[PDB]
Amino acid sequence: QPMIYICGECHTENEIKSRDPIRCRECGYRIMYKKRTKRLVVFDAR
Amino acid sequence: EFAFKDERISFTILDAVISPPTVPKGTICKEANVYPAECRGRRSTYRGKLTADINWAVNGISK
Ligand SMILES: [Zn+2]
Repeated sequence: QPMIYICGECHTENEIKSRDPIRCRECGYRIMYKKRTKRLVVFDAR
Repeated sequence: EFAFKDERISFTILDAVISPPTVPKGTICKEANVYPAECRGRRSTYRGKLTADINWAVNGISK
């Protein structure tokens, strides 16, 4: 899949490919966070 | 009031207002206002448009 990004105010999973204007494709708010996926990070309990 | 070639151009600002911060015109957006939490996270300025009514007049007649 492409990398999911999340808008700050309306929360739509927008898939920003590397060649477009960055904006949310529902409301148009410009700050867009990045979605956390499954990968293994090992933390010690100390 | 300053001097052109033997006329006399006169300006005055009648009124000046500051608009609350919106997006620039032409922006395809749903909520046109700009809030401070956008301007902190994007590192821009929270700024409002200043505009005024200048009154140009040559040789004393308000034109
Ligand atoms: Zn959005």
